[PDB]
Amino acid sequence: MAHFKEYQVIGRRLPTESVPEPKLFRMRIFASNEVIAKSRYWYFLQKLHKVKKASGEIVSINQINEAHPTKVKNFGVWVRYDSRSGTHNMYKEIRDVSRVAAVETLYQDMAARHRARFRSIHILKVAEIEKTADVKRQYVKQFLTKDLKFPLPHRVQKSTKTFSYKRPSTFY
Amino acid sequence: IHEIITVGPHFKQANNFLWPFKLSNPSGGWGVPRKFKHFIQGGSFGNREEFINKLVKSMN
Amino acid sequence: AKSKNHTAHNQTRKAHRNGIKKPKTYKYPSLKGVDPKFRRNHKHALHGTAKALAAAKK
Amino acid sequence: GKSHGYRSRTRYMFQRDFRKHGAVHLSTYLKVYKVGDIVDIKANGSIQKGMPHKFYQGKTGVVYNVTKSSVGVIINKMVGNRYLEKRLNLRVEHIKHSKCRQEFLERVKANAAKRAEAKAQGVAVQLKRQPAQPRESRIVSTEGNVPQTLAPVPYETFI
Amino acid sequence: GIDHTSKQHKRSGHRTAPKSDNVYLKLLVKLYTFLARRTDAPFNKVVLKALFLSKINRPPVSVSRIARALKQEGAANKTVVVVGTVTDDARIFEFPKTTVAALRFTAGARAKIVKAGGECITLDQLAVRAPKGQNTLILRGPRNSREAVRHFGMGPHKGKAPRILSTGRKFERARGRRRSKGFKV
Amino acid sequence: IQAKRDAKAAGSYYVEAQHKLVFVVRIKGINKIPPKPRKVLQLLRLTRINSGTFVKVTKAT
RNA sequence: GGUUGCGGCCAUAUCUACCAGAAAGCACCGUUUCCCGUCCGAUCAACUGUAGUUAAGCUGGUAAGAGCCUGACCGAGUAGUGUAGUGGGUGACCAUACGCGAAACUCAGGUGCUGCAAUCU
RNA sequence: GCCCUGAAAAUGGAUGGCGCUCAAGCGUGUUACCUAUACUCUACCGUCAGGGUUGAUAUGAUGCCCUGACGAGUAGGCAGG
RNA sequence: AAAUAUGUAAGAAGUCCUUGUUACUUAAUUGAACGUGGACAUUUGAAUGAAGAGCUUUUAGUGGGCCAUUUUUGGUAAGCAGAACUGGCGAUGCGGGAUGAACCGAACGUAGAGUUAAGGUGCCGGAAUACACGCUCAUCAGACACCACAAAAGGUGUUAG
RNA sequence: GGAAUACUGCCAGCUGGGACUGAGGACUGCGACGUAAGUCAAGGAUGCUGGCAUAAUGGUUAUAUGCCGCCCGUCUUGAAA
RNA sequence: GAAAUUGUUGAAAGGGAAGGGCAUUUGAUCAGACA
Ligand SMILES: [Mg+2]
Ligand SMILES: [Mg+2]
Ligand SMILES: [Mg+2]
Ligand SMILES: [Mg+2]
Ligand SMILES: [Mg+2]
Ligand SMILES: [Mg+2]
Ligand SMILES: [Mg+2]
Ligand SMILES: [Mg+2]
Ligand SMILES: [Mg+2]
Ligand SMILES: [Mg+2]
Ligand SMILES: [Mg+2]
Ligand SMILES: [Mg+2]
Ligand SMILES: [Mg+2]
Ligand SMILES: [Mg+2]
Ligand SMILES: [Mg+2]
Ligand SMILES: [Mg+2]
Ligand SMILES: [Mg+2]
Ligand SMILES: [Mg+2]
Ligand SMILES: [Mg+2]
Ligand SMILES: [Mg+2]
Ligand SMILES: [Mg+2]
Ligand SMILES: [Mg+2]
Ligand SMILES: [Mg+2]
Ligand SMILES: [Mg+2]
Ligand SMILES: [Mg+2]
Ligand SMILES: [Mg+2]
Ligand SMILES: [Mg+2]
Ligand SMILES: [Mg+2]
Ligand SMILES: [Mg+2]
Ligand SMILES: [Mg+2]
Ligand SMILES: [Mg+2]
Ligand SMILES: [Mg+2]
Ligand SMILES: [Mg+2]
Ligand SMILES: [Mg+2]
Ligand SMILES: [Mg+2]
Ligand SMILES: [Mg+2]
Ligand SMILES: [Mg+2]
Ligand SMILES: [Mg+2]
Ligand SMILES: [Mg+2]
Ligand SMILES: [Mg+2]
Ligand SMILES: [Mg+2]
Ligand SMILES: [Mg+2]
Ligand SMILES: [Mg+2]
Ligand SMILES: [Mg+2]
Ligand SMILES: [Mg+2]
Ligand SMILES: [Mg+2]
Ligand SMILES: [Mg+2]
Ligand SMILES: [Mg+2]
Ligand SMILES: [Mg+2]
Ligand SMILES: [Mg+2]
Ligand SMILES: [Mg+2]
Ligand SMILES: [Mg+2]
Ligand SMILES: [Mg+2]
Ligand SMILES: [Mg+2]
Ligand SMILES: [Mg+2]
Ligand SMILES: [Mg+2]
Ligand SMILES: [Mg+2]
Ligand SMILES: [Mg+2]
Ligand SMILES: [Mg+2]
Ligand SMILES: [Mg+2]
Ligand SMILES: [Mg+2]
Ligand SMILES: [Mg+2]
Repeated sequence: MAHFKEYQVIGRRLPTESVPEPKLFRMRIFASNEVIAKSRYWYFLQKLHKVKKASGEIVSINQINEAHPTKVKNFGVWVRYDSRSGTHNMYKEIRDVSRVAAVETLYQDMAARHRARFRSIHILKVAEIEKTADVKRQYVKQFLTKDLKFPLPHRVQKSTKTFSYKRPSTFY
Repeated sequence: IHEIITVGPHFKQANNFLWPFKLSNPSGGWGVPRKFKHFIQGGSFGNREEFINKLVKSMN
Repeated sequence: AKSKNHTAHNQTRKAHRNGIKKPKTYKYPSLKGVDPKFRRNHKHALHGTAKALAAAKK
Repeated sequence: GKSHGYRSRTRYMFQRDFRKHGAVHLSTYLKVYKVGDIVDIKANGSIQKGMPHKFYQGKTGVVYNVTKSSVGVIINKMVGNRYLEKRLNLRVEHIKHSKCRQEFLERVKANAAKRAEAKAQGVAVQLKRQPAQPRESRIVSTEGNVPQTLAPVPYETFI
Repeated sequence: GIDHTSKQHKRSGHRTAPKSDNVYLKLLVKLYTFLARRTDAPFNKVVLKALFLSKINRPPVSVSRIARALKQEGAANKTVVVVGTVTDDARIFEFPKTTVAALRFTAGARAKIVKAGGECITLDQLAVRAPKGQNTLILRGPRNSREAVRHFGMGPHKGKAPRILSTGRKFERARGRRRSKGFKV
Repeated sequence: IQAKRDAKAAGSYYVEAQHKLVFVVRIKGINKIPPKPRKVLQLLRLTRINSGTFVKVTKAT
């Protein structure tokens, strides 16, 4: 939907005469601008309580920045989503260096593997797999082995003139 | 201008006094592949809140 | 040969070309279709308030 | 072939209301109409005399005549690109006064008061109505009310 | 492109000159175009348009319609302006004095007028005697007494006089004109 | 600015008043428009594309 | 407060079952000469207010009562729906965007209000 | 999910054609870039409109001057030539 | 019992005060209607707009229509037949969908500069053989709405659950 | 603990390259800078220099080239048919 | 003594029609203006 941001969003039902100061609910929305993020917020509240935008108010909207943006992390991700023929709950694991980076590539995976567009996906939970061997997925696990090393074989220097006079080489 | 921005007591008269502005197209572009969806859906229409300033400015 | 039967397609475009003219309104409508006993008395009524409003500029 | 009589299509329109059949309550006859009153028109299916044709069902108009057991109502009916003036003879069972003006009358004598009440005071009136204004700033406290975080749910069935 | 809210290039539909081609009229108009530009007086603006008026819109004002307008309370010394022609009315016996200012006075009219010591005045004379139109009484002819309007509005229950040549019974007076011949209008 | 901080100080949230003024741009061409919006685009004086006007905000606008 | 005569709204007034009602009023109740009506003085009409009674009408109160009435972020922001897109899908159909938004359900609370006139421990 | 089977018609033949396979294919994201009789600014034509100006002793008063908006078109109307 | 759609009202032709007229009407100088005299101005009674409003006369062409989304009837269906609202084609070129009455974008005076739409940028052809993450290998692969179709059913090919 | 930076936004901050246009034709207006006299980029281009004074620039025409372009009339929902 | 249509002469173009629009090369041709 773009390059993502994270957002504490906080709204409440409108105060009434018999009910001044109503209850206050938070969501952490994953979206690209604040405008979308408020919209998503209402989207999910109407799918949980008895409010709608008209009858409610947004109280606050604050972007949450990564804790340690320069630390590799192993993420567990949880997602409700819709296929062509019915809806499905899912768990994947993404390994990156921020919740925002992660949620980005999530959506790219859903797109690619299950043809799932942004509308068709609920993030359910995103949280940091702390102690390893709570990492459950091979394609991630693979990167935790100790003293990890690998080549990057058959390399491709991207040319800049239409002709070349050598005959290239993929050594690396 | 003060009368506009502060939505004054004489805002009807004030505002209407101005001929509907005539902007050019934005100079960057719309920043969207397709204009006629909502802002929130990656289109251009509807309320886009403070983000109207970036546009109008591109079109001014 | 059959041919189209009926439609109102386009009919409101036309009505709007030249209006839907609001009803138009007057102070003092007609007494048309108003009870005859009423009108009859009312007449003689008015005649009087007329007559005595003439005696005002005597 | 088609059919198009005076009450055609009026199946539910002239029906009676649930558990509301029978005698018409007597207040319907102790109401009093003068010329110039605005009334609303609803046919009473029991009372078959003096009935409004279905078109004026739901319509509202001005009393222009008063007679023994009925009133004459004028209605502007639009036909073609234009209104004409139809006047109806309606029995008093198919007519009720209109509250469409009560707010106005209410508002006027309401107005005429704070109008004087503030004239005899120190000018400063303001008595046009105004549309709903967007609400003002305000501060919301957290005391006794920390925000309860929510998140979307997973998919279930229960059937 | 523009959602046009209103028809484009509409003419105002009001006359701008006389459709007349008579110099003298053309001249009078010269006067009052000048007079109405430069004198902020309403009377001149009114008179100027009236010159553009065509024959129909200039119905004759009679000398007897004139005398009545002077019988107007407090209006016996004002000078009647008529942007048309004035005609004689044999039906009034004791026509008054005053001053009539018109385009044309029929012979009988001007006679009757002067016979009681009045005065007949071309409008340009009226102009110099009273630029701002001070103390004028503009009278208008009965536009809708033309025979042609009798027939305008024709249709059923309208009461309006057929466009009909040779009349009498036997001329559209049967079916559709009476409850005993089919029906009535 | 200091309201927003002063409430943050108190743990309370500061919600600024709803905006009162907006600025509108007709972003769509002239044709194939349905009647009721078509009128409103007029009444708001946006009768040609990329033209813009100010709107005071209340329910009735 | 009760009761009666006339009522307005017309079940929060109805329905079922039990119980209770001072005083006044109503009531039931006595009678068949008379006006009056019937197959039948039951109904209807007349007469007494005298010979009898709260049994019933009537009024109230009881019931995890039936019905009915009110309410709620109970269900449900559900169903449905006005707007949008060169959104998804072979189709059937379906998501999304800016709006409007039920009915059943469930739970709680109630079970006549009151106008004019006369009367009454 | 993509792919493969299910999958049969007549002149030779069509993702528009060539051709493309970590695509020049499918899903998705980010920028940039190309160009409509549209939009913005300007000149010019014309149409409609609102102002100004009969003051001689030179040349159009239907004129002269200032200003603003607008311009699709069958059948059909009108106008000026 | 909705949503959409739909009648009326939001003032000077308004709100009050005093008390004439009549053959209607009342037990009644009761009332009904129409008045006379008086009290209150533009925050005079919501919004937005208004290249103004109103009115009159006369006359052309037309009176085969068709298409789209949505509502919808008949029919197994139809590029079939028939209705509802709006938008269109007809009557209209211009840019896009190679092509094409009706789709998308946008409606045309003669022109310069600029910017865009919808649609595109390997080469045909103006414009990144751009960046990025996955998926896919087809001995009849696939490749952009309207649109020029494919289904049940299957696969120990492969991907994620 | 005390910084920096990103990001979003503001400046009636300064400043470079490039492209099209130069309508108007005395004066008049609103300003700006000056202590001042003055001056100005403030109600639409001027200054300086050079070239040809010709087929140089320009029209017309034929052809070549890039892109584009179906037969007109008519009836018709619909014609290049 | 027009046109259709034809002979000659001159110029030019022509890989399954010709003619047209915008634009400029080239050739041919011509105005105006310089002073
Ligand atoms: Mg964090
Ligand atoms: Mg820029
Ligand atoms: Mg650019
Ligand atoms: Mg740039
Ligand atoms: Mg695109
Ligand atoms: Mg700009
Ligand atoms: Mg047919
Ligand atoms: Mg027909
Ligand atoms: Mg039928
Ligand atoms: Mg009953
Ligand atoms: Mg009968
Ligand atoms: Mg005659
Ligand atoms: Mg006559
Ligand atoms: Mg506005
Ligand atoms: Mg007792
Ligand atoms: Mg007997
Ligand atoms: Mg008995
Ligand atoms: Mg009895
Ligand atoms: Mg008992
Ligand atoms: Mg009883
Ligand atoms: Mg119960
Ligand atoms: Mg809907
Ligand atoms: Mg679809
Ligand atoms: Mg559903
Ligand atoms: Mg294929
Ligand atoms: Mg391609
Ligand atoms: Mg791609
Ligand atoms: Mg680039
Ligand atoms: Mg152009
Ligand atoms: Mg034209
Ligand atoms: Mg036009
Ligand atoms: Mg409405
Ligand atoms: Mg309406
Ligand atoms: Mg208003
Ligand atoms: Mg206005
Ligand atoms: Mg105007
Ligand atoms: Mg006609
Ligand atoms: Mg006709
Ligand atoms: Mg006809
Ligand atoms: Mg359409
Ligand atoms: Mg046709
Ligand atoms: Mg078109
Ligand atoms: Mg094209
Ligand atoms: Mg195609
Ligand atoms: Mg569209
Ligand atoms: Mg090619
Ligand atoms: Mg290229
Ligand atoms: Mg599709
Ligand atoms: Mg399958
Ligand atoms: Mg599989
Ligand atoms: Mg110049
Ligand atoms: Mg010049
Ligand atoms: Mg020469
Ligand atoms: Mg030379
Ligand atoms: Mg040649
Ligand atoms: Mg040529
Ligand atoms: Mg071609
Ligand atoms: Mg033909
Ligand atoms: Mg045919
Ligand atoms: Mg043809
Ligand atoms: Mg010869
Ligand atoms: Mg050429």
